[PDB]
Amino acid sequence: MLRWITAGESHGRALVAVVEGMVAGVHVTSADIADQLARRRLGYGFERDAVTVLSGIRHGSTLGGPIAIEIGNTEWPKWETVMAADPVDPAELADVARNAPLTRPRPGHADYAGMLKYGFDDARPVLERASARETAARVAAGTVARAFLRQALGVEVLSHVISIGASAPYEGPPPRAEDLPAIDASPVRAYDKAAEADMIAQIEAAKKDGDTLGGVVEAVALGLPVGLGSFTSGDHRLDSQLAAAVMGIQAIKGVEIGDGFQTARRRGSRAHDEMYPGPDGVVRSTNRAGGLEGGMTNGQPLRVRAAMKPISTVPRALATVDLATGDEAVAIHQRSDVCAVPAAGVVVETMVALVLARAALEKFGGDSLAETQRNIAAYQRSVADR
Amino acid sequence: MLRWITAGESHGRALVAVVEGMVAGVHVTSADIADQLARRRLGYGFERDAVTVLSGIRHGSTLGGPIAIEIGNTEWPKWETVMAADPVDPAELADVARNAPLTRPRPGHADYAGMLKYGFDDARPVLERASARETAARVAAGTVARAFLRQALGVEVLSHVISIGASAPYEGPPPRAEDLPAIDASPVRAYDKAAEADMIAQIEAAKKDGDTLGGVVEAVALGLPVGLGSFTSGDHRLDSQLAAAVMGIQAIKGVEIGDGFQTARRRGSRAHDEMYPGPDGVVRSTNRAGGLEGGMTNGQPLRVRAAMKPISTVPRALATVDLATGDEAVAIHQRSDVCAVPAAGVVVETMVALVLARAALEKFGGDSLAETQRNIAAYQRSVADR
Amino acid sequence: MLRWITAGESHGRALVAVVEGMVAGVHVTSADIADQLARRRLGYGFERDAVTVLSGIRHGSTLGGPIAIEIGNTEWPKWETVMAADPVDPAELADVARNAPLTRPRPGHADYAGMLKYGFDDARPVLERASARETAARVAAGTVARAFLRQALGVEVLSHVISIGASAPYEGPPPRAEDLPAIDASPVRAYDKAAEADMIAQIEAAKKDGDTLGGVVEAVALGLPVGLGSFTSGDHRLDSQLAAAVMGIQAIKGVEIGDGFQTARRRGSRAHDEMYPGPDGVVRSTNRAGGLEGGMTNGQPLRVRAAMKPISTVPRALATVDLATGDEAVAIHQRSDVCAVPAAGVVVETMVALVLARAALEKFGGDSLAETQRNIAAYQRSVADR
Amino acid sequence: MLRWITAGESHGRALVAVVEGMVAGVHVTSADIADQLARRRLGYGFERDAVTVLSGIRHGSTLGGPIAIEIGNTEWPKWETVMAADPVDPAELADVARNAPLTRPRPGHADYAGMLKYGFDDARPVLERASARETAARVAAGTVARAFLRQALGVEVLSHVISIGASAPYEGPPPRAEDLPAIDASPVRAYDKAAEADMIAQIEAAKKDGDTLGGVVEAVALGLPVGLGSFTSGDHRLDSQLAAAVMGIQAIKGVEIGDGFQTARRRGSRAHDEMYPGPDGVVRSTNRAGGLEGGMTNGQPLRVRAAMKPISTVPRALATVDLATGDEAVAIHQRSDVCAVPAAGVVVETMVALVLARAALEKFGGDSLAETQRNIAAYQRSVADR
Repeated sequence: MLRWITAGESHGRALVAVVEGMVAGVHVTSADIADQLARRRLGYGFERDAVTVLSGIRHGSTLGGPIAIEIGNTEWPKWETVMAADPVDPAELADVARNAPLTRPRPGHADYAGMLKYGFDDARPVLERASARETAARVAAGTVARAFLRQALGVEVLSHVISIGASAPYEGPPPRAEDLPAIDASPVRAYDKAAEADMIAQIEAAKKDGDTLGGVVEAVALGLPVGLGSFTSGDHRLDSQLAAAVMGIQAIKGVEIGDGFQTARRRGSRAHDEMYPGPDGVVRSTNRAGGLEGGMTNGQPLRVRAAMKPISTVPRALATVDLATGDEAVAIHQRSDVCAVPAAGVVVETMVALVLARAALEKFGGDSLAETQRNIAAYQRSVADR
Repeated sequence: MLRWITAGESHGRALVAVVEGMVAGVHVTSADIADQLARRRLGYGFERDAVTVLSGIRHGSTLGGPIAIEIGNTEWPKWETVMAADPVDPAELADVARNAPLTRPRPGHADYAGMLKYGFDDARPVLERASARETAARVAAGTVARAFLRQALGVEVLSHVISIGASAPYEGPPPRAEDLPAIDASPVRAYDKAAEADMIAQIEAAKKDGDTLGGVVEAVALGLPVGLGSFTSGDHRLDSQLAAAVMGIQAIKGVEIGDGFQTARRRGSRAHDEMYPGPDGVVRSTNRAGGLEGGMTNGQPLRVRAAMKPISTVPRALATVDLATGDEAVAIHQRSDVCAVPAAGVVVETMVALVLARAALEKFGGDSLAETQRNIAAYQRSVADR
Repeated sequence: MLRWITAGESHGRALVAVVEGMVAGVHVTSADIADQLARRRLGYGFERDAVTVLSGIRHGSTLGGPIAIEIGNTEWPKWETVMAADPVDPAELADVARNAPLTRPRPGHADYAGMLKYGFDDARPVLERASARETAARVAAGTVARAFLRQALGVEVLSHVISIGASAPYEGPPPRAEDLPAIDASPVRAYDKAAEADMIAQIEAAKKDGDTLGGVVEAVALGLPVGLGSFTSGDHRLDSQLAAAVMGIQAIKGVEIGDGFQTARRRGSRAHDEMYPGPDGVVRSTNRAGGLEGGMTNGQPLRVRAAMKPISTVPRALATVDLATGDEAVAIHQRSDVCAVPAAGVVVETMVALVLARAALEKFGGDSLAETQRNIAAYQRSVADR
Repeated sequence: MLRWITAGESHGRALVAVVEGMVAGVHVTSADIADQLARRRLGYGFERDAVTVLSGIRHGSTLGGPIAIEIGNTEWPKWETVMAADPVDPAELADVARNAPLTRPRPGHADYAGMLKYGFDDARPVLERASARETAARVAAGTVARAFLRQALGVEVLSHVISIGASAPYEGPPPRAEDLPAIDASPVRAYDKAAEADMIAQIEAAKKDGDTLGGVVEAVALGLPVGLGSFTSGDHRLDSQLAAAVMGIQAIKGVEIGDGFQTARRRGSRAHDEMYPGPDGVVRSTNRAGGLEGGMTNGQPLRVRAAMKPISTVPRALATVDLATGDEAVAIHQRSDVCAVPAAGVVVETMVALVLARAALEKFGGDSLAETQRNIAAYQRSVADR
């Protein structure tokens, strides 16, 4: 089964992504990976294309075994001692200001709970793993999943920001032809020009106020066959899977499929997507469901929305405790950006792509892309021939 | 590791819940299970206490091995032939009206996608597993998780409905002392009298309109130690875990932790929960986070909200296709209730309890409750003694 | 992915087998299950055909969801109080001789380690789960795996005893046409008449000596396609998988694939199975490998051998400690049979079938047998057309 | 839960080991890793200490998150084009002799089955992942497991060769004080001087004959507490786990716990290890069981033996098919060593250590070593105080 693992501290030597269980014969290259990593850097307002494929890909074609992708820490010389893997003379570390203890947990971050959980007196070991720099590894891994999805199913995963801060939410989703304008081209990775203006204005105002913003992104997966995921068990549902993968993203506090929480406010009479005959199979004219019924892809665009809390600690605003003393403190921020919502959309795409590729491989099996594609073709014929 | 599995068709012989990985020495009884199953039947507006513990519990005390709980199909004599496990003379089945083919998938249900996914020409095999009757098995399993949580951690999981249909959402959570009034006592399992009136009115109006309703429930887990879940990986986060478990519930289309989607609209300056010294450890005065930071329990009430779409197909309202012919059809409903949101709250409690018990057992280990409790005590001392 | 779980105490109410992840459309019936359970009762020298399919199978055809199979405790009225799931007045249990404490662990059994592991003062809770009665649930589950294997791949899994006690081991494997004579027909489930005589003589002599015996069984799976399992990871290897599944059997202390430990004594020049052209693909003339190279099925019969220690405690022979007092004791036996090796062969078949079905479903995917079969056909054509 | 993954092709850029689920606070260093990797190079008759810890360890202390260890391909400049991750002009590759197709599968290796499984026309992609170079990553990962085991439990894992080729097997196990003499000091990593001479003679003779050898190694884990693993399920048994982990090793065709296959030939009267009182708890005077009863550690040395087939293809001895043509061929070898059994012992130690560390973390839980150690102490007191 497709599995992905991420390793790396934000300031440690390197990040690693390992993707296990991908079929041989999928075309992906380190350029594709660096491309997605660049997309992750999008948003009002990287470091660099040396990422390195360590294993699993040969001549741009997956080998069938584990694919390990390293992403180098571009400022490793700064962190070489502070985040040294090996022991470092504790006397030559007591001189290092960079190694000063972090004992004031940031509200909203892993710091406090992580410190108590692991018995750390310093938040460094926690924030190092917990930081959203980890999502770069996620994205390196999702690239394999995207390539597979495109090549096996003609599936495209994209995202667009629906709101940032108190902006007025957008309604009506993009296809893949729009990803270019959405992707920066647009500062807030907005599909809609009016929501874009409203969100840009939200960012300017929070920047000016010295504040930080969250937002809602929607990922959209197009071209998916019916019957990915299953209704046979709670955890087999794609719903469940997508929500795990998406909510596990740093700062994500909410997920919905299609109209989500708003569906919960509708009447059954207008909550669902009715079906009608077409030349080609059943057609629908709404997609309130967001492409999922009974935990399965239902032939409509998959739409996953995530709510991102503000991730950047606002500079001198948040009372905390200095865990060393028990005394009041002010939370010191680690990040300086007002808003990471647009890049969160790209992380969401990544998570969705991973789950989707795993589900596709579950149903269609195969050890090589050609074999999976044959099985996909046979399944599509069986659904067409009915 | 704690794992739970559900088996059973809604009209098949029995449901089974198996809970694997629970410690020996947890007090739970078939009466406790039947109690939770009764709670699942709550809501404006069972069958019966014979459920049977098959394995894993002796003299009301878990044995340490797999706990299998059967829940008997109370109307099995009606379904004995239609849902017979063994072959039945196909001629003596062509006479059975009950076995008539189901070829008109209900919009919103597993039917259509499930039929194509599995190559079924009949929705019966799909709706049988897919139906929310399966959540009874969930709840039988969650009972073991609740007992463990109470006995190991003094943790209580409860729920309350925040909205049904277009009711005006409630704000401010219950403790366990309120579960009695919330639990029916209240028809809509509302904590708040004013939201209760508004939701009851929503149900009356939809009933009168021949329509169906969804709603938003919040589960609340109180008394949890800091450091359940982990920030070390996306899937290790309790966030992720809770969202999988909750969104995997039939009809759930949205999950949020604490203020969720509303957090995404706030400024960092007021999005998070600041920390202050207390006699007893750090204290907070908000819980916007819903008891989770960096994927970990943070010492505040856990608050998980789920959006439930309307699950009961509205009688003659929804166009579908008769998959046999390709012709238009009207979706025939399987369920008759206007609203299952309050019982969804109890299923949500169950899912949350399961995830929580699993996470607790991950951190605190142990093979017997006494051992887990010792490890919990040692951990609580280490957090107190700092 | 195919998963199986077993629940039940040897004297508790019922056993349950749950098989999750099997495709819809596999023909299996409760008669097939009872048949395999009968085969498990084979051997020099059941209770009864009421086993009950609880879920997952309709009209003898798997539904695609979890298949739960109950096996009723035939002497439940004896154990109704001693192995009651619910609390029983402790005063009306102090009268029950059957409930007397078991504090003298049997050497070779789970008792001692299990007692300390779980903090039990009584071995009852341990021996209840630990007992090989649990393998009946295994076998109920393996039946689904066998049916799938036969119907999807034309694969047959059988076993034969190679040695019991100090008998002289047999060499040269059966096909499925021999299972009838091997299966009892033969008292020691021997393929070879001379090994049979020698093993029967071993049993008579141990019976006469009041002793107990182990033995070596070989399971054989015929008709497997090339490429089940994978070399991509240690745990992906079929080797690894088979060894987990087989060694996890009660009393199994050794597994080998093909010539196993004897291979380790050969020279590379005669350790492996050379390949030659044939009309039909590569052919081999040895199968020292036992059908596995690089963790994959290699087109030769799969041959898995298991070493079973004596499982029946020899009546007054084994010193132990009375864990209550710390004083010497003699181990009291729970079982009375001299030898269970032939039935161990049938359990081995079951484990092998389960692993094989899981591996097949991994490679060939599918949600319904027809779909899996199509994918298998496409794969076999791709291997034929080269 | 402790998990380990290996990535890398034998001639690809690097290997990676990722260990997920290890507690914070375990002392391990890249020197410790390089040490174990050196031990893996032992045996009649590395490259180099630059391995690199990428993540998860800071100042020689595990961080609690995933630990990624890279092992660099020391001859990467030779393989930079042939095993390039990215596309390489196919015309500038048709000139590369090194890239010549490998179409003659080696009997005993993954080549043939892997080629058909994955639809490869070349064995390169198969032998690259399948090769035992992968066990270097295993060993890098096992080092974390060893450090944890030593620091948490005072457990030591060692190995010794019991036989190579037709040597006469040794009987009676080492403690950790002997690892130095066993480890090379001894050419065949023999504990016994007489078995050593006999195995050295076996190697000389096969070398002289231009042949290759397998052998039997025993790993021994000392100091383990009672109750690791569980009897509650087949896969929970340590037996099962150890057999998966050990048999999944390249070239391993057989595993046994303690006296294994020989136990199967004994009478119950002398098959097991009787228990007696001691000042200190129960004592035993045999260890036929190899430290496991009912799938649990039983307070005796853990003894796991593995049968290794000859892994080095014997130069011109083995008929194969040229899969391109269908014509006869001779298998061309990839490796030149006569025997890798002693290093297999070290890989076995590694696998055993991994399984053991995972099992310990299951029972004793904890997020930091101090916490796990507290839980271990509490458990040991509960077993002492009875």
